[PDB]
Amino acid sequence: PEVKSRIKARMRELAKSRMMAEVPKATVVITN
Amino acid sequence: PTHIAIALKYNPEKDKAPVVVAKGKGTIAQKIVEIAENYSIPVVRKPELARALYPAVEVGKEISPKFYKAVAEIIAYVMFKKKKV
Repeated sequence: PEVKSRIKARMRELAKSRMMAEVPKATVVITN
Repeated sequence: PTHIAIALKYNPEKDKAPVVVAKGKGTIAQKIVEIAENYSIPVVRKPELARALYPAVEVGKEISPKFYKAVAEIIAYVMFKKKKV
């Protein structure tokens, strides 16, 4: 369904902006 | 190349353990590294761990007691190096 997936996509996108903004608050990052 | 990252926030008085503030694959991972390097937040290459840590936890929630073993070792290395200057 076009709308439900567009809502999902957008929630995914919004979750990511929150997360990347919270990175300036990190003390350590583990990397591959 | 393949890309992954796990960002952690940890204060010694307030947090009993490290909070996962971000996790990332591909350009997301790269973004976390970049902002962090941008903030002079340390960045540690530990692939077997980063791999083992990713599916395990989630954003905003403190790591499992199980991980206290390898994470604390890292926070330690990070802080030993930063002491001299």
